[PDB]
Amino acid sequence: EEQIEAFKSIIQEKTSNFNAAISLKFTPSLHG
Amino acid sequence: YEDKINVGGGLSGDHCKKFGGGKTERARKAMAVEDIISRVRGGSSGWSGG
Repeated sequence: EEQIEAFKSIIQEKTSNFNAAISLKFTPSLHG
Repeated sequence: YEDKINVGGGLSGDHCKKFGGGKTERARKAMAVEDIISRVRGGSSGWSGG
């Protein structure tokens, strides 16, 4: 009698985020 | 920050990682040996063998 078993399990996950917010308001009739 | 002139700034950072591993090994063995021997010097033509 001979018996052999082999199991394999691999899981991968990656997440990346990036934001960018910039505002400009110049008022020394002139407005921005 | 804003004073006499305006200055704008923005930054964001986010990182996520997930690793995984799974292993399973199973084995089974069995061995059995049975032998039977019978020698009879009875003295009958048929009954000794029987």
